[PDB]
This record gives sequence, C-alpha cells and structure tokens, in this order.
Amino acid sequence: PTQCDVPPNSRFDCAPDKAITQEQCEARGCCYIPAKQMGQPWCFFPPSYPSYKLENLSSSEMGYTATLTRTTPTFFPKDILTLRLDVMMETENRLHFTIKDPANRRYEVPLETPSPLYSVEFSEEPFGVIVHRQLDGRVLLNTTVAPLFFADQFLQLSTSLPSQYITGLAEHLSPLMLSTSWTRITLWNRDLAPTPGANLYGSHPFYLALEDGGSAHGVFLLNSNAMDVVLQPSPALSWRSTGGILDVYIFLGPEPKSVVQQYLDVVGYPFMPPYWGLGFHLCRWGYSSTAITRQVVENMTRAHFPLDVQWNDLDYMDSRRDFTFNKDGFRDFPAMVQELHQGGRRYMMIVDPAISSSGPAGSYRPYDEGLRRGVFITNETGQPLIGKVWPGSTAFPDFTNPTALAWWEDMVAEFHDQVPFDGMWIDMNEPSNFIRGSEDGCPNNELENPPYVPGVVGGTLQAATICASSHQFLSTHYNLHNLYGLTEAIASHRALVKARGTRPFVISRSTFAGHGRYAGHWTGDVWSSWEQLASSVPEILQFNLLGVPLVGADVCGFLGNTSEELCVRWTQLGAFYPFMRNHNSLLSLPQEPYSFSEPAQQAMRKALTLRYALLPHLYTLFHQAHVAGETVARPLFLEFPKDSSTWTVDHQLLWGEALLITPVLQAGKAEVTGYFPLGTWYDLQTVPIEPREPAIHSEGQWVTLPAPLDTINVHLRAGYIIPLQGPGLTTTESRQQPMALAVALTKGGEARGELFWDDGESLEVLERGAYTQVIFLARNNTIVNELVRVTSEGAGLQLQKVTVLGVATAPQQVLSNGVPVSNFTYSPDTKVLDICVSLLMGEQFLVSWC
Ligand SMILES: *[C@@H]1O[C@H](CO)[C@@H](O[C@@H]2O[C@H](CO)[C@@H](O[C@@H]3O[C@H](CO)[C@@H](O)[C@H](O)[C@@H]3O)[C@H](O)[C@H]2NC(C)=O)[C@H](O)[C@H]1NC(C)=O
Ligand SMILES: *[C@@H]1O[C@H](CO[C@H]2O[C@H](C)[C@H](O)[C@H](O)[C@H]2O)[C@@H](O[C@@H]2O[C@H](CO)[C@@H](O)[C@H](O)[C@H]2NC(C)=O)[C@H](O)[C@H]1NC(C)=O
Ligand SMILES: *[C@@H]1O[C@H](CO)[C@@H](O[C@@H]2O[C@H](CO)[C@@H](O)[C@H](O)[C@H]2NC(C)=O)[C@H](O)[C@H]1NC(C)=O
Ligand SMILES: *[C@@H]1O[C@H](CO)[C@@H](O[C@@H]2O[C@H](CO)[C@@H](O)[C@H](O)[C@H]2NC(C)=O)[C@H](O)[C@H]1NC(C)=O
Ligand SMILES: *[C@@H]1O[C@H](CO[C@H]2O[C@H](C)[C@H](O)[C@H](O)[C@H]2O)[C@@H](O)[C@H](O)[C@H]1NC(C)=O
Ligand SMILES: *[C@@H]1O[C@H](CO)[C@@H](O)[C@H](O)[C@H]1NC(C)=O
Ligand SMILES: OC[C@H]1O[C@@H](O)[C@H](O)[C@@H](O)[C@@H]1O
Ligand SMILES: OC[C@H]1O[C@H](O)[C@H](O)[C@@H](O)[C@@H]1O
Repeated sequence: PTQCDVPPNSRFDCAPDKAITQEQCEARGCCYIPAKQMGQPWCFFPPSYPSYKLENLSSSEMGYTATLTRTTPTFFPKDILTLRLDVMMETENRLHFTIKDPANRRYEVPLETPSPLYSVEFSEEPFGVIVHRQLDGRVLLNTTVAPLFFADQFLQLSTSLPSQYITGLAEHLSPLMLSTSWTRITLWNRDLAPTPGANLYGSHPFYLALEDGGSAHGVFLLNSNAMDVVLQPSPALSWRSTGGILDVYIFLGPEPKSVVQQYLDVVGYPFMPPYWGLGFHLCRWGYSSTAITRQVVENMTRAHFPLDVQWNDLDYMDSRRDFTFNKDGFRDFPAMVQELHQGGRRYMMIVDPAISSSGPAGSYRPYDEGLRRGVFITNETGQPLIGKVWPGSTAFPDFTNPTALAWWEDMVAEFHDQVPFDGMWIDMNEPSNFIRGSEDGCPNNELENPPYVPGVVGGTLQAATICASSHQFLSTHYNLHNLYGLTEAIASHRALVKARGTRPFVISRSTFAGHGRYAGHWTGDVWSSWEQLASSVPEILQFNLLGVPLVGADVCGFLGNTSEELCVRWTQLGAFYPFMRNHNSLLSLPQEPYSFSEPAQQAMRKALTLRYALLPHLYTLFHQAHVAGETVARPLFLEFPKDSSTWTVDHQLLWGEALLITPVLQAGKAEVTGYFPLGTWYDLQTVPIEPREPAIHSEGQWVTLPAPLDTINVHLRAGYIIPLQGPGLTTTESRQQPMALAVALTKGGEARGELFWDDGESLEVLERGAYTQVIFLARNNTIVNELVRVTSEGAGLQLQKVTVLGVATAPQQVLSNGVPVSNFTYSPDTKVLDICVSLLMGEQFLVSWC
C-alpha cells in the first residue's frame, strides 16, 4: 500500500503491547512488513494512523493553550479522548509544555518550580509540537513523527532526534552515548547487581542530544511512573510511560555545559558536601566488631594511608535492625565513634529503609512508634504491607507522609544521641524486597497488572519490590516507586541537619531526577572485574551530567575477589571519583590498601596522596556545581563539544575544565592511548608534590602514553591554575597545611584559576558570606591573586610553593612582592620553574620572574 511506504528506520511500533499477526496488525489500521533479518517493528503506523487533532489554539501571556481531541480509539484501554495542551515560554533557554486531562487531576511528580533560543510551532492533524533552534533552524523536537497516545496507563510521545548522539536516561550499564539501534531503556528502580540491558537502582528521565557543530539541547520528562524509552536509528525517540501526565521541559544550551546547568535550574543544583566527605572512605561487610573496625584505622595509619571516614555495614546492628547496635562485637560502639572523632576522622554506617515488624510489641521503638504514628506503606485492608529484607519481616516507611518524616528525624536524632555518626549510607531504597510484593502477595488489579509492562527485569512491577497498588500518603506506589529513594534521601538530609546542625552527608543507592540537591550516589554491587572498572568511567560521568556529582563506584569492586593489579588500577582511577570509597562484600578476600604487596601499597598511597593534594581544587569544583550547576567530573565532549572526536570518548574524564585523567582500564598494560583536545597538556608528574613527555602539544589527536603499573596519566591544561594543599592522613590535618599553586602557562604566558574556602561543614555559608574566594592570574611573567571575598575562614591560608609549567627560558631572577625569593629551581628539560614563597592566599601578592 501507498501509505505503508515508510523508511525502515522511521517505522514506529504499532504492536508495542503484544505479539501480533498480520491480520491483527492490519485490523488496527497498521502496516505489516517483516524486517528482512527488540528490532525494527514489523507492525507499524502509516502516516495517517489516528492521533489527536489540535483545536482552539490560543495565545496567552505565558504562551499557548489548546485542546487536543482523539476521535478513533487506540488499542489500549481508557484513552483520554480530550486533552489540554499548555506551552510556557519560561526563559530564553527553557521551553515547558504539558499535556493533561482537563476533566481529572492526574498524578503529578511533586516538584518546587524554579528572543528565546527556541521557536515553537504546531502540526494540526496529526498533532505535534515542533521546536526549532532559532540560530540555525535545526529541528530539535518534532512530535508529529508518531501518534500521541494518552490512555490512563499508557502515554506515548515521540520525537525525531537531531543526531545519533544522545546521553542520559540513567540508571543503566552503558556507554555514555546511548545506542540508537532499537534500544529499549527501562526506568523502574530495581535492586539488581549492574548488568547490561537492565533497569537498575535509579531512574532519570532526562536526555542531552548533541547537534552537528557542537551545540546541544536537553529534554526532561517530569514523570515518575514505570517507563520505557525507545531509541531507533532514524534517529528518533519514544517516551512510553505507564501513568501520570506529559510534563516536558526543553533546554536550549547551546553549549552542553549550559544544557546541564539549565536542567539543574529546574531539578536543583547539587548540594555542597562537607570537605571531609571528599577524603577517602573505607568500608566492608564483615568488620564484625569494634576491635576489628579499630584495626582498619590502625592498619591504614601505620602504613601511611589517608583515611577520613571509617564505615560499617550491617555488622553493627542488633540482628540487622536499624537504630540498634549489638552488645557483643559492638558493645562499645559509642566509644569507638567518639575515639574516631578525637583523632580527626568521621564515621558512616549503613541504614536500610525497612523496619523489623516481628519483634514483641513494645520491644523495638522504631517499629512500635512507626505503628503508632501511621508511618508505613499500607495495603488493601489498611494494615502495614509486610515484606522480607535483612532483619526478616519488615514494614516500609512512607517518606511522602509528613508524619513519617518527623518519625525519621526522631529515630535518627535518638540514635545519634547514642552514637554520634556523621552521615547516612541509605541502601535498599528501590525499595528492595526479598520476596515478591509482600508476605501476602498482591491483589489482582490494573495497577499490579497494567496493560503495558515496561521491559523490567522479572517481567512484573512487583519483582523484588513491594506491591504496586500499596498506599502512600501522596498516591499509590505505582506512581511513587521511582521516588522512593529520593524521598528517603530528602528525609535523611533533613534528619541529619536537625540532629547535627552542620551540612548533611547522605549516600544513596536508589535515585531519581533531582537527587543531587540532597545527596550523593554509589553505583552499587559492581563486580571486581576489569569490565566494571572500565564501565565505572561513563557511569560516574553520566551522574555528573544528571546533577549528582558526588558519585563513585566501590573502589576495587564489591562482588567477588579483586586481584592486586586490578585494585592498583582501580585505586588510581577511583582516586578521581568525586566520591571515593573502597567497599567490599562479606565473603570476598580483603582489599584495604594495607593488605597488598609493598609495590602495590606504594602505588595506592601515591593515588591517595595526590587526591589529598588536590582537595582544595576538588572542593572548589563542588562549589561551582553547587552555585552554578556545573559538573565536577565531566566528559571531554562537555568541555570540547566542537571537536567531534570527543563525542564518543568515555574512558577518559576531566575534573572541571583543566585536569585530564587517562586511566589504564585493562590487565597487563604498561601504556594507554587517550584523546588530547587541541592545546598544550602538561604532565602533572612534573609538579613536585609531597620516555615521558613534560608537555603534550596536541592538535586534537590520539596519543599513546607510557603507563606502567605505578602510574596513572594526569595532565593539566595550559591556561589554568590549580590550588593544592600539603599532606595529611585526614582532612582535619590536611586543611591546616600550607598551600601551593600549579600554574600551567599558555604559549603566550597566560593562566587563570580560583580557590573557594570556607570552614568545611557549616550550613548557609553562601547566604551568610562566611567564605573566602580568590582568583589567580598569570600574565607577562607575573602571578597575582585577586581577592573576590576574604573572611576569617580563609585569612590563615599560607601559600608556600608556586610551580610554573611552560617556562621556556631559565629566569635570571625571581621576585615575591619585589624581593628576591629564598629559593627557586628551574629544570631546562621539563620547563618547570618551582618557587618557594611565604605568602597568604587572602592578601594581595605579586610573584614575577625574568
Ligand atoms: C495486609 O497486611 C497485613 C499485615 O500487616 C496482612 O496480615 C496477614 O494476614 C495473614 C492472613 O491473610 C495472616 O496469616 C495468618 O497467620 C496466622 C498465625 O499468625 C495463621 O493462623 C493463619 O493461618 C494465617 O497464616 C498474617 O499473620 C497477617 N500478618 C500479620 C503480620 O499479622 C494482610 O493479609 C494484608 N492484606 C492483604 C489483602 O494482603
Ligand atoms: C473550540 O471552541 C469553540 C467555541 O467555544 C466557545 O464556546 C465554549 C462553550 C466556550 O464558552 C468558549 O470560551 C467559546 O469560545 C467550541 O464550539 C462551541 O461549543 C459549544 C459547546 O459544544 C457550542 O454550544 C457552541 O455552539 C460552539 N460555538 C461555535 C462558535 O462553534 C468548540 O467545541 C471548541 N472545540 C473543542 C474541540 O473543544
Ligand atoms: C515533523 O515531522 C513530520 C512527520 O515526519 C513531517 O511532516 C511530513 O512532511 C512531509 C514532507 O517533508 C510531508 O510529505 C508529510 O505529509 C508530512 N507528514 C505528516 C504526518 O504531516 C514534518 O516535515 C516535520 N517537520 C519539520 C519542521 O521537520
Ligand atoms: C591489621 O593488620 C594486622 C597485622 O598485619 C593483621 O593481623 C594479622 O592477621 C592475620 C590473619 O589474616 C594473622 O595471620 C596474623 O598473625 C596477624 N598478625 C598480627 C600481628 O596480629 C590484622 O588482620 C589486620 N586487621 C584488619 C582489620 O585488616
Ligand atoms: C574468593 O576467595 C575465597 C577464598 O579463596 C581461597 O582459595 C583461592 C583458590 C585462593 O587461593 C585464595 O587465596 C584463598 O583464600 C573463595 O572461597 C571464594 O569462592 C572466592 N570467590 C570467587 C567468586 O571465586
Ligand atoms: C610586561 O611587563 C613589562 C614591564 O615590567 C613591560 O615592558 C611589557 O610591556 C609588559 N607586557 C605587556 C604585554 O603589557
Ligand atoms: O518483532 C518481530 C515479532 O513481532 C511479533 O509481533 C510477531 O508476532 C512475531 O512473529 C515477530 O517475530
Ligand atoms: O548491607 C549488605 C549489602 O547490601 C547491598 O547489597 C549493598 O549494595 C551492599 O553494599 C551491602 O554490602
């Protein structure tokens, strides 16, 4: 047929709900053409398939409103035949539209609200929204490409994509750039060890699409229901959600970093972590007493390994229950944590969401009080839904209930009164259930058995979690499931603020869009494998683009047994995770830095030492994330979008604009090949911290670098200045040391950098102005600071070393504030000028040479 002449790559599936025969396909009013070898749909929509018609388009002060009408039913039940379209032109960068049922309030995700670069026009029949980039006329969105479906439990909205390059749609084990070859991406939070093609712990319905020439846009669908996102190679995308409404934001960039910042303007800028949170964290399942746990710190200390935060897993609890500690191995738990604090370290422990429900009445306050106050998710007969997790039978708190929030704050404060822990590791908050749904199964209804089930592991919404039709304060679990973790992270953030009075530190397994405003994330139960080491790079980068910059993987891997070589390379790379924790499973061989051979220990110690030297810089990068929606770890394409060679690179990463990390990610290698964008890149090993080229002069090219077992390649971009600080086994110690600058000159002698400094943990620092901020500038053989703000926290900072890279000629003299310096060295082979000074970050200085 004429209408069935649709190019293969542009066929949209008219049988996404079930296996179909040719006769049934045709009776739907669809085209049946088998592919010649999910894949390309054999049953697909002709361009005439019934959609909605636009009627009564009107122009308001905020934008546009219209009615959308479907005349012919779809093959799903409960089509909503009359919809309302609202288009809001919110800023020059942000376009917002919604499609709703004007006759019924439908579930919506709870969220605080925050010439243009876009234009918008509409197709009448079939209905579509078309968004152009005004500067070049590129079509960014065109929803005319397939029918709009809007049924009670099935929404589908499709669009063309501007290129084959698209990233986002966490959480999945994938390259940073997603495959457009008939790929079904499922968002349904699920406790499963990361494996390819699976819905994992978190769900972020946001994508960033690259455009030829290096501009980009982003799209956020504000919808928390179970969904599939289907990418096809035309290229095009289909959102398929199981409930809610279509609430769509388009972010115009044009730069990828701006797209990310614009997205974070809606969902929230990243929270500012405490400085100590950027130190090394060490944990395992199996530190089964305070004595053993104390030995970890002792063993790290004796072998000169920095450690800011000691953790415990389930070991601490009384019979694996929250807000208890056993009176055998952990009898003296309070004293252990007090002692940690006396030495300048912090303490973290695991908290699960589910609460043991099986104890005698009156014997377990978290449950007894939860029951009294009605804090738990309830079932059909109004009683707590009971599942099974680590303690046995458990009820599940409803973190959408304000009373549950108050209860959680209370349980956290009461436990903190016994043991003064410094944050919360919130696990199992998908929510995870070791049985299907509940001890009593689940009822048979349309929420438990919906007409479209996304491609979830196990083929049901109840698999490894609770019943979809269970009740929460705001809605059913069906609607709220993908928010469970997020809502717990918000509750825990608030609880920690109230209990401790300083910045919270929450690390969560499950996440949703906006998570980064409250908490960080670790990537869960990764294997100790070379595969998963390599896969951690794109995953950490992905979460940075999603505004969760406090992210990392379990260093050396969680599951199975690490090898020495793997743990060296994983420690080297993982020292560049913004959140750095080595964590290990119960039955695995030990993998603490001190448990390896001497050469391995040296390499691991070096990795940790370099991280601690860089902490002032890392902290400043977090400040930029927090105040301007920047990324901390970023892919090369975020920083060099106009170099199309960067677009598929995800085994290198940047810290901010200027530090390029090129890890070895394979066994047996003593070299690595990395992409170097146009520029001069100085080898960071030429900066004295306490055939290798000193500078890579790149045109935009791949470069093979020596990378023996003791080495990770780290390069500093010309034009940038990096603040550093002296060593310590903790940040309590390190923050008191002298600082240094590493100054990477351009060929013309230019560089710029910055330092942000506050007390490291107080609330409302920016609001109160309790911070110091300094800019550094190199120009014409001088280095100066520029004092943006100087306060008490910052006025003691001693600058004792200035290292200048790319100094072509040996200076005859070096001056600090007009006075010849006590000592400097120049190396003619590396072009490094190293200068001892006695200066203050917060007082104006001028260092010069000639
Ligand atoms: C809603 O959740 C409640 C729990 O909060 C469920 O209560 C459970 O109901 C089952 C029977 O439907 C009870 O099983 C019975 O146990 C007794 C011994 O204790 C035994 O003699 C019976 O033969 C039967 O096995 C179960 O004890 C009870 N759970 C608790 C903790 O009391 C209720 O069934 C749930 N409703 C729905 C519709 O799922
Ligand atoms: C598109 O809009 C027209 C006109 O709407 C007008 O009347 C409605 C009831 C409101 O008061 C609105 O503000 C007015 O602009 C709709 O056509 C009208 O529908 C009424 C109810 O069915 C009829 O009684 C009326 O005769 C008719 N008016 C005209 C001029 O045709 C039309 O239904 C609407 N289309 C859709 C799909 O909603
Ligand atoms: C948006 O997508 C639609 C559908 O792919 C495009 O509309 C088609 O345009 C061709 C000519 O290019 C016509 O022959 C068809 O009749 C149109 N189809 C439909 C269903 O209307 C449209 O061109 C796209 N718009 C933009 C601006 O790219
Ligand atoms: C801390 O280090 C000590 C010393 O290396 C470890 O103690 C040894 O443990 C092994 C068991 O694996 C014994 O064979 C040795 O005899 C022990 N030596 C001493 C001197 O006690 C200890 O296991 C380490 N603890 C932790 C928690 O890592
Ligand atoms: C992780 O290791 C433990 C213990 O392994 C023991 O035997 C092997 C062969 C080595 O020699 C170790 O040094 C020794 O301690 C195993 O019991 C466990 O199965 C293993 N895990 C996996 C996934 O293989
Ligand atoms: C660099 O400084 C010297 C004075 O110390 C001056 O002669 C020269 O013009 C300066 N260069 C520029 C570009 O300002
Ligand atoms: O995707 C291809 C599949 O489509 C289904 O709807 C058909 O029933 C199958 O025969 C076919 O293999
Ligand atoms: O608490 C026991 C285990 O629970 C989950 O599997 C966590 O992902 C893991 O890190 C932890 O060790």
